[PDB]
Amino acid sequence: AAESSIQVKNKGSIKLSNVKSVVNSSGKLVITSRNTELKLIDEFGRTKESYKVPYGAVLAKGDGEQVAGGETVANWDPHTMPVITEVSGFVRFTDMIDGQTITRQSSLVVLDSAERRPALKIVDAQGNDVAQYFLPGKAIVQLEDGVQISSGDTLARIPQ
Amino acid sequence: DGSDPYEEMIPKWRQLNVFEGERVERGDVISDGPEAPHDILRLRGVHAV
Repeated sequence: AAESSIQVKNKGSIKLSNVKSVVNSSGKLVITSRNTELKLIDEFGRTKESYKVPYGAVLAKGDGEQVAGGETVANWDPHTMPVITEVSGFVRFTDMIDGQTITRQSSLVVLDSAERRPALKIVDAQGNDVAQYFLPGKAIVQLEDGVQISSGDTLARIPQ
Repeated sequence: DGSDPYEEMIPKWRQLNVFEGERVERGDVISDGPEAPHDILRLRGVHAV
């Protein structure tokens, strides 16, 4: 199934555990921990649903909220795992080569390991130093330098 | 891990799940895929297998 939405059969309050709270561009939170699970409590301690949550997921309703059921409680990309930004502001791109590590689709690829992955931290405002950014194979960043991106935001990574 | 680094080699044909450190504990899934009962007993314990 291509749908990444999670449905809830019965009105049980979500009990999220073993998760990492990271502030995103909105009121929702993004989990950076690979191992996550969901538990539902409605009137007793017995659980009803478990499911699973991958890294970089965005929850629709906050933890401990009595969801009425039948509505999505967490949303994530079924094809890509986003990487959040620990520092909010402009992104510093190091060793950007045009014609070899740039692929027009602005949305441009970062670098290719076979063709050659510089690591740099996100700038505070314009170019201040404040975090290691890893660029695997076929990794593409659609935001340019000076974009002033906020924390918890990620573009398409384009997994190989 | 404080002392005695663990030496492991990945044939690069399989992706790495945890890019950063994140304080990976023993028994964590470094690479996705089915796991053998042999590895479960050695690390996760006799009860887990």
